[PDB]
Amino acid sequence: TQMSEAYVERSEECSIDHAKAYKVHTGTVQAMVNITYGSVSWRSADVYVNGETPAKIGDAKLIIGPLSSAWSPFDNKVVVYGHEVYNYDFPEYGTGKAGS
Amino acid sequence: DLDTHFTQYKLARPYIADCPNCGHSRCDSPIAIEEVRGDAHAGVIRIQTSAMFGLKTDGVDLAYMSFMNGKTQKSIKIDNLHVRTSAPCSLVSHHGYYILAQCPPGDTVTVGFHDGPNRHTCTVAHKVEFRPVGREKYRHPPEHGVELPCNRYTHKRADQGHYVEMHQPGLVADHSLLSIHSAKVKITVPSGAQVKYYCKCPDVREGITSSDHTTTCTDVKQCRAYLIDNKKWVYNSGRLPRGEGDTFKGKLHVPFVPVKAKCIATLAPEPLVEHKHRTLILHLHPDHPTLLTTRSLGSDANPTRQWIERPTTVNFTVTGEGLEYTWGNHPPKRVWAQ
Amino acid sequence: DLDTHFTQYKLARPYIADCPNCGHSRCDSPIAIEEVRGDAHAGVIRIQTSAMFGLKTDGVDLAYMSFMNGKTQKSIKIDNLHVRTSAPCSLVSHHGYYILAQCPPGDTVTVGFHDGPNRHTCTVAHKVEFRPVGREKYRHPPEHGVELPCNRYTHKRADQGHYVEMHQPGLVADHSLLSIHSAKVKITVPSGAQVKYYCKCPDVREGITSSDHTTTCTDVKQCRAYLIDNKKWVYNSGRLPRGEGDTFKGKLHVPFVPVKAKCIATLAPEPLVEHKHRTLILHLHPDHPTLLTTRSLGSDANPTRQWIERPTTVNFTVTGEGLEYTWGNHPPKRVWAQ
Amino acid sequence: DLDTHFTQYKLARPYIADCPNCGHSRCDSPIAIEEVRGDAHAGVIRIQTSAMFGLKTDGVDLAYMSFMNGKTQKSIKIDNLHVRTSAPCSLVSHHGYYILAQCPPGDTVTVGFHDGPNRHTCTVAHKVEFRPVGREKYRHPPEHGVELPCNRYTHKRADQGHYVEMHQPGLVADHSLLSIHSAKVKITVPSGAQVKYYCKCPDVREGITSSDHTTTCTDVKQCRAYLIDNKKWVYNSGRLPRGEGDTFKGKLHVPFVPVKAKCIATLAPEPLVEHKHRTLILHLHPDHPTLLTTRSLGSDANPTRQWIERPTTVNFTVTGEGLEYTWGNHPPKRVWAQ
Ligand SMILES: *[C@@H]1O[C@H](CO)[C@@H](O[C@@H]2O[C@H](CO)[C@@H](O[C@@H]3O[C@H](CO)[C@@H](O)[C@H](O)[C@@H]3O)[C@H](O)[C@H]2NC(C)=O)[C@H](O)[C@H]1NC(C)=O
Ligand SMILES: *[C@@H]1O[C@H](CO)[C@@H](O)[C@H](O)[C@H]1NC(C)=O
Ligand SMILES: *[C@@H]1O[C@H](CO)[C@@H](O)[C@H](O)[C@H]1NC(C)=O
Ligand SMILES: *[C@@H]1O[C@H](CO)[C@@H](O)[C@H](O)[C@H]1NC(C)=O
Repeated sequence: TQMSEAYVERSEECSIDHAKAYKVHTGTVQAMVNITYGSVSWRSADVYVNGETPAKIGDAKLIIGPLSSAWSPFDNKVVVYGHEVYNYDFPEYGTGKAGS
Repeated sequence: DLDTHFTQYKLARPYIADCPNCGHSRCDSPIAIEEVRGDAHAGVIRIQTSAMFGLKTDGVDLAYMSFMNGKTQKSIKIDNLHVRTSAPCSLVSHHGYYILAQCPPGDTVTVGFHDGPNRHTCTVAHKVEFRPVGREKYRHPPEHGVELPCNRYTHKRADQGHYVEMHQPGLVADHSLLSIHSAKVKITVPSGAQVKYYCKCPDVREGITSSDHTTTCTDVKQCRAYLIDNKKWVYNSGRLPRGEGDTFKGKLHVPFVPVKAKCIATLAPEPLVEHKHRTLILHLHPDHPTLLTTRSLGSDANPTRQWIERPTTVNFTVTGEGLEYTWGNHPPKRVWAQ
Repeated sequence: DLDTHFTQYKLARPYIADCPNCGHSRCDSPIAIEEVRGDAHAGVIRIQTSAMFGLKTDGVDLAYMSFMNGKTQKSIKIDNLHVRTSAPCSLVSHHGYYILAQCPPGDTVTVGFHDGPNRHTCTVAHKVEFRPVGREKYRHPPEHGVELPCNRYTHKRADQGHYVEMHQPGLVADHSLLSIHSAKVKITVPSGAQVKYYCKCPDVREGITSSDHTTTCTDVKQCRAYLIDNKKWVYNSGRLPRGEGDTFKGKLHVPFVPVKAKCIATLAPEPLVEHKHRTLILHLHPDHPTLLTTRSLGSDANPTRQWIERPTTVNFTVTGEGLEYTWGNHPPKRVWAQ
Repeated sequence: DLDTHFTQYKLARPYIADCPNCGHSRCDSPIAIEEVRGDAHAGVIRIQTSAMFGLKTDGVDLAYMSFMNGKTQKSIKIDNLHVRTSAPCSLVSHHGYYILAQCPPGDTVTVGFHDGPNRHTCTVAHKVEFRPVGREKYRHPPEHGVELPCNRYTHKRADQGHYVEMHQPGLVADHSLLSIHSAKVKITVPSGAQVKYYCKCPDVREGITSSDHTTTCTDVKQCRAYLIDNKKWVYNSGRLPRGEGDTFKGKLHVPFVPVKAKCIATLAPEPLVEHKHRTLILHLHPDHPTLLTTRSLGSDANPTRQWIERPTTVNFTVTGEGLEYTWGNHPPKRVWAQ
């Protein structure tokens, strides 16, 4: 009689190449603004979009946003493969069909 | 600095197994292959052969291979280590059980060395394909172009990213140990190695001995000519039966760990751009099948992906919002409308 | 035993014919290929070369080859005999005129040893296609899987299923025999030969003789030297001029006749069933292009047969009558509905 | 006769250049490949390697080759020169920098000799297709058939149809000239050749000398180690720097000029003709894809042509004006109807 056994273990290549499932929320947007007003002719400010945060780089202080459109190109489910982003609908954890 | 891998070099020994297509049939070649990892991009393949080439018997001769012939190992030259596919391949590096080589695409992979009086080849059926990294589905690494972050197996060997277990091997039969003592069967030992021994007739039931004789059975074909020879451990291959005692230590690092290097990819010839009134005509001639993508900058993307092989002329309605296109692996370019 | 084949071993002679692609152009190679028979299943090829393999001049052998250079059979050890296709093959066995080899798919077959100072190869245009036995259009015999009643050529040689003709050789020409003695042309015979003298000058036109000389003619380019070597016999090849006499008998048995053996066939991955109301959703993940056949069990067969290669999901309407589907080489199964 | 082309023989000397895929990586092989010319009909290829094949040092040894090993050349035999593609090719003639061979179809071309202790091969990504003469899309030259006016490279070399410029090569670096004079970097000379020389630090600024020493700099990786050696000229290769002094003349003839030869072409099996009222029925059983064309002889030509691969039966409405058809490369036939 022969007692043969086998189990599935993730490949060594998983350390470098591997897809990443991601569920995303609304989040908060940021911007880099340059203001060359008056005679100062310069700014280099990183700012938010929430309608409370002041930004007081150099001498002037200002507030930005919130955005008029809540448009997010990302879907609720997002799959990231190394460098490119795909809005593929990964099913859920621990439920993947074989072959798919 | 090649002497810092003696765990692979000394604790392991050459090994033999069922090659599915050894020559004209399924013999038991000393270079039976298993777990070919053809998942890189630059055409490189990692092959785990049963034979364990590396240093010589004690500590030297990196340029020598050591396979097992019969009861014993034999360290010889590596003169004609051949790896083949639909087209002949080219060796790159070898270490332990694993040999790193690059092959053209093909349906089968073959490995064969040369003892000198013997061929000793082995092959297996396994799909091999290599799509280059990028949008230009070429078929051979080009002379020039742009670089991209490909996936390729490391050229080096002194890495410990992953490990492979080497336990004690399981007993191998060899009926040539069963010499004849005029009218009875006489087992003899390799160096004092353990010989699990017993026949279908009632006689010595264990065998942990020097050279015994058999009192009861007479025909060698009904006797256990086994060798327990775990003085040098082996990899837990699927072609070798398991040692009932225990899985010994000997956790051995994978020689060639895949890493995210930067391969050189091809670049398609630049398209000939012709402008019309509120429409973009792309006069282009692809050398190899390349996909081009277009994406409107307005609210509605209206994307279009299309691999093209033959020279073709395409058109695009460039709206006031604007249009952008990516021909091949060239950097993306956008466009206006009046 | 091996020496129980004297009819082909003693009497046959290695002949030389007009290979179509002898190296650069069509020379007269001693290995002129004839009657390539790639009609088996698993990819085994029978080639009827013009050389006589196996037998040394000295009765019989197997580690030797007899090929004809010049007027004499310069027999040697067979040592580097190539059998090539789109990829190089691996020969199985050789017996006199015939050599059985296993090749990968390709469109050309080339044969050649390499006697060392010279190559002496030969090729011929003939497509070789290998359909594996079964429902799966595979490429190479896999390690495992089910077995099916294939048909192929036996490696055994001691068979007499079929015979081929072998009669007296024709009048081989040899210009090198027309030497001159500074006054008239001198004919020569090596040993036991009986050459024919013919010349353009008005003289004795018949000239059947042993060692002798011309009557009057002097211009070597105005003569013919035909050689007779009726001591041995050659195969009835279509590239060799017929002897003017009788069809000498002697049936050379064909060493490798087709037989009904058992080849290992591939085994497609099991489909993933998913039941649905009066509907059979079938998930398929083929490894190689495999036939899928289904038929209704009711009064109307409603057949459906379509090759599937890329993984896809197909659905069928399983009525209360029942449905049957045969995926790959798996045994057929049946289904109901509620 | 063969020594009547000394313009190339003595005046030119092979050099080293940057092979795209030398061995396993981008090394600087002495057999660097340039200008793969796959334009012949019968699959004949011309390759221009940077190594000079042909005569020995002065005028002899057609069976020898000359490559450049570091700063000096060493002519050896042609023992194991091999040009290879998807399948191994068959060399026809070698002369100067050029090799003529007949390769199977394939995507990559490789050239490689064998020095005996090392391979020293090179390869470049460059597809080579087969273009059968005529209308019959075969894959290898058949042994018979009707011949056609193909275009093919000639095996002859004593031709003067075309020339290629052979200027003084640019200078080459050799860091092995930069020995150490115990504490300073020190430059030798090959034979009195011109050693252009200077370092980052201020020292001897030209270098037109015998073996100099450095006064200023210390590191061998901070000096120009050059050799102006235009006592022997080199091809105008795009992989070597060009000496700014001047561009020498000395154009030598191209070995293998294309010629309008006559290749054998395949002949498709003849059609089985069948007929009905004003209606030709045509049975076709092609072995390889062959173009069929038809043409009505009336006022309206009404042409129709289609590549047919699978066996098929087609029809044609034959008017009393008559109909012509040209299956394969068989002479055109024509007909009337009732
Ligand atoms: C913030 O925004 C202003 C307005 O767009 C930016 O002004 C532009 O700055 C560039 C240099 O970054 C000027 O052009 C460059 O000027 C130099 C000096 O004359 C010249 O050598 C370069 O060839 C180049 O022309 C540009 O004239 C100026 N204005 C405009 C209308 O573009 C400013 O740079 C931004 N500040 C930051 C910190 O990003
Ligand atoms: C693209 O523009 C060319 C301009 O000559 C025109 O002939 C062709 O029909 C256009 N193609 C499409 C799909 O509109
Ligand atoms: C089932 O059949 C429908 C109709 O032919 C088809 O569109 C669909 O892809 C099939 N498979 C599944 C999983 O629904
Ligand atoms: C004529 O053409 C048809 C296809 O249009 C083909 O099926 C048939 O065999 C041919 N024979 C006749 C009826 O002329």
